[PDB]
Amino acid sequence: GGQWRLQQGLAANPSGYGPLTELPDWSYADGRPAPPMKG
Amino acid sequence: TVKIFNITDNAAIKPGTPLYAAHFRPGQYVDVTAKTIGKGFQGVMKRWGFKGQPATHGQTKTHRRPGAVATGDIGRVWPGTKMPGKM
Amino acid sequence: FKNKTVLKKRCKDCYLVKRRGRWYVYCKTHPRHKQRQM
Amino acid sequence: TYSPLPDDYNCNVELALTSDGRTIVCYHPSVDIPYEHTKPIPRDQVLKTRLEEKVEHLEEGPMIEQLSKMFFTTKHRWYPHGRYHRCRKNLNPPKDR
Amino acid sequence: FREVVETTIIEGRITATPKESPNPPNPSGQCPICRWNLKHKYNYDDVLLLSQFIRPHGGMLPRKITGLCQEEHRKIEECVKMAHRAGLLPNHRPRQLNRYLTRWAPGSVKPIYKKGPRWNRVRMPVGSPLLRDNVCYSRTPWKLYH
Amino acid sequence: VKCTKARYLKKKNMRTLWINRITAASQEHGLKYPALIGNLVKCQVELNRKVLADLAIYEPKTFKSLAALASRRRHEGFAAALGDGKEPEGIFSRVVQYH
Amino acid sequence: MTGKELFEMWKIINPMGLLVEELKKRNVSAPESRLTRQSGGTTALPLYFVGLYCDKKLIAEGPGETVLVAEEEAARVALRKLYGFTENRRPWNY
Amino acid sequence: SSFSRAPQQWATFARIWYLLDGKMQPPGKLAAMASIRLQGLHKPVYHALSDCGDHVVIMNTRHIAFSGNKWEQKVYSSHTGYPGGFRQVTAAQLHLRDPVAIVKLAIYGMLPKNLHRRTMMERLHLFPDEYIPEDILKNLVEELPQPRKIPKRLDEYTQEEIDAFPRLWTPPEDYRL
Amino acid sequence: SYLPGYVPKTSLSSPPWPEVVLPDPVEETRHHAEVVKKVNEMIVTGQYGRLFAVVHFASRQWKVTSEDLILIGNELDLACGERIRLEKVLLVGADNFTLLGKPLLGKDLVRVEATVIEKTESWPRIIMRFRKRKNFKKKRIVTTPQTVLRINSIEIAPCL
Ligand SMILES: [Mg+2]
Ligand SMILES: [Mg+2]
Ligand SMILES: [Mg+2]
Ligand SMILES: [Mg+2]
Ligand SMILES: [Zn+2]
Ligand SMILES: [Zn+2]
Repeated sequence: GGQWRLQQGLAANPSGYGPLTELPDWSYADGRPAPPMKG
Repeated sequence: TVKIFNITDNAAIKPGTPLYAAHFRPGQYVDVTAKTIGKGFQGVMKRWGFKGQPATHGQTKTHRRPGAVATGDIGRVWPGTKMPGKM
Repeated sequence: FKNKTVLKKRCKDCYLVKRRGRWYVYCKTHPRHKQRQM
Repeated sequence: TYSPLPDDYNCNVELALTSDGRTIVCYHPSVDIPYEHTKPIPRDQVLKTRLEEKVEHLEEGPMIEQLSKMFFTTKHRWYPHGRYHRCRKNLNPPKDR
Repeated sequence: FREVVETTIIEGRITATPKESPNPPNPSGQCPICRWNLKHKYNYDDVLLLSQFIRPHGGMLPRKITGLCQEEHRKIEECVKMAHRAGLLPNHRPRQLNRYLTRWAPGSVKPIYKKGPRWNRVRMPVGSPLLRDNVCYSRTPWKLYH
Repeated sequence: VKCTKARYLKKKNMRTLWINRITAASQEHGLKYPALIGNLVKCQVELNRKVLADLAIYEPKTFKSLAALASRRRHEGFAAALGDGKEPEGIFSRVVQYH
Repeated sequence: MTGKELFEMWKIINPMGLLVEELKKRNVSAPESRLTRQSGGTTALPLYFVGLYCDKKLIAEGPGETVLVAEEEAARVALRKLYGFTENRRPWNY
Repeated sequence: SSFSRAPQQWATFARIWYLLDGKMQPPGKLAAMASIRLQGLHKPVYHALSDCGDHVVIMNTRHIAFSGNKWEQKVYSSHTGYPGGFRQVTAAQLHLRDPVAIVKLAIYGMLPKNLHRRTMMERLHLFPDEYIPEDILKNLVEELPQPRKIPKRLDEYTQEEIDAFPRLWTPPEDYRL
Repeated sequence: SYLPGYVPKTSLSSPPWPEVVLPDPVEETRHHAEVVKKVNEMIVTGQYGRLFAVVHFASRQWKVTSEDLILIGNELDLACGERIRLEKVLLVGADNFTLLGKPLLGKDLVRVEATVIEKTESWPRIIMRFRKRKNFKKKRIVTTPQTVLRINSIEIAPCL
């Protein structure tokens, strides 16, 4: 659905600049934010 | 020997019954099936009636042998090729 | 019949008929004109 | 009166969207088979009833054809294997759940 | 219509006929099909329409009487032959292999003993190039050759 | 040298297996695989083929829910295409925007 | 005890007997066994889904290769449902 | 499902006997769906090494229909390997000799060309007419829908629909017809 | 009286697929509200057990449940036995209901709690390249780092 994602402006690859790929993967159980990911 | 004869339903005879020669009659026509006289392993000369090779005129050890069995292009021998065997 | 690729009418009695998937020129007065499309 | 799919084989699917429009909620309770759709469960004077223990030994051929007819296979599955493969088999395979 | 009776006496008599259905959706059309909005929306199955256009014994009716334009007439003719071969007209007969979409007469085609290479393959005709232009209702066009 | 190329081949074959299983389940629900995948993407659910197959096998009711959602999105797309005007976009055709 | 089945830990002999006892002691009509689903039957690999109903209400279902073992499995499923030690139950809280 | 492990495995991997009807269906479409079922590609647990095929029982194979002129075009070729074993029979001749051969050959062609093909063909069952053996009939589940729709000959049309379809043209009163 | 555009019923006068009419938006919206309320009260009461989730992590999508194990193909900068919260939950479900994110569910709605329990290395992997008649041959042995995480809990909260 690359063309549809482009039409909506959400890249073409769902791994591109979306919240899905840019939000932190995890955090500590008490709530402390995780150190930033390398990618 | 027991042999199986195909009959129509009006020709059934009770099992256990004796059959004799007069079941046939003169001036009739019949077909007779039997195992032919076994000749053992035989060459192409007797089994298939090939012409073989001439005796004299320089021939090396071939007077009673099959010639070419196939052609060059065929990298095999055709099934059903006439070759020596039990006759 | 004669085999032809291009069939031609040579008489005014010649007629074209398509039979068995092929065209034919049949002439009843001049049978030498019988033609079969090839 | 509109259902995305027929509603009579697995579950009663009901789709919904939250008010903010950010998440989809699916309600899928199971569909149970009707009792009406089921079917009921199917159902020497003088001597012992001697147990009828006959086991005719079939030679390998007719044996293998009987097995192949019984299980709808070919004969090759039933023909045996050599010592090389028999020893190559793992007799203590790993087992998860 | 008109019938001729033989008894020697031969006589012609007029029988009742159907007229045109009251209100065509497109009165401006020049051809029965064009007038009822069916140009590309009938197939060999539409034996109702085909029967409206055929003779009692399976023959076609001429254009100058049916009012059909050449293009529609020829499409009717082809559909009628196809339906006859499929056996969808059991009562318009003259005087076992199940078929459908049969373009050629069954007794005039030779078997494909030698299919060609996959680049010059001899294909098997199905359907009709005249009905090529029918409405598709699908994302893949008709396969006129198998 | 095969242990090295078989890595690529393993990835490709696993994806093909997922696609085949997903097609099986989708046809079980009367849907086709392209329709299912495309309409899930349009609905903005980004489950990959691996978990789609996992749900088809182990979570049949959830998979039926997904198939229903995709079928509804397809119907909404057909409705919008036929309308061709400016009718309301459709409940499940709405796009959540991020900034 | 994490990941095992109730009747994998606690062995029982007659699940149908235990089930009818439990239903009787909580005042429920005795279960009726019915053939909900069937595949094969004449072959050597049949599949029988036997459902246990109470008052024409399905209380359990179970598969098997024979009708009797399918019925026994349905009895075990009903026991698991009644005692709450089911597969999809709420997992332990640590 | 709270099933026990062994019955759960049995239920998941059990075989299913599907029924299919010929009777004016294309052999190719019949073969396609039958081959899918025989391979087990319809199951989401499918895998080539899991032996997940299903039984397919096809009936009225004597009454299949070929589109176009396939009855006379399509040629089935075989070779008894003796010099001159090359035989070619049209679809009509093959159907006349054997009423199930055409469907059998189509399914065989569509099956994957590996060592499981003959096992799948062993699970396939074909019958030329309405008669089905009683054990198979007692095994059957799920008659699958037919691919084609049997276009319903003219004499099979009811008077309601016959009169509901408009008449297209007005014939002249003086035409013999 | 035939409408200007009426087509007589033929095999292909109409599309083969059945005609579908979608529910009207207003009644459908109130229906969605009722359904969401029902699922919410199910969550509030607790009429569920053994939740499962589809979670995005390390570029992968995992279908996990409680008491689970997963193997991540890299080091995670975490000491052994450390509790963390998996957050990018694409999906959460149970028996009779499931919740779908677009594409991610709100963190107020669901928590995944996991525990780093092992930090290990993979078995040695072989990379051999060979080209014939050119004397081309290379061998390399690698051991990718790995992290074993145990999924402890999946929790949902009434927020729909
Ligand atoms: Mg001599
Ligand atoms: Mg010498
Ligand atoms: Mg000599
Ligand atoms: Mg790829
Ligand atoms: Zn002439
Ligand atoms: Zn016209």
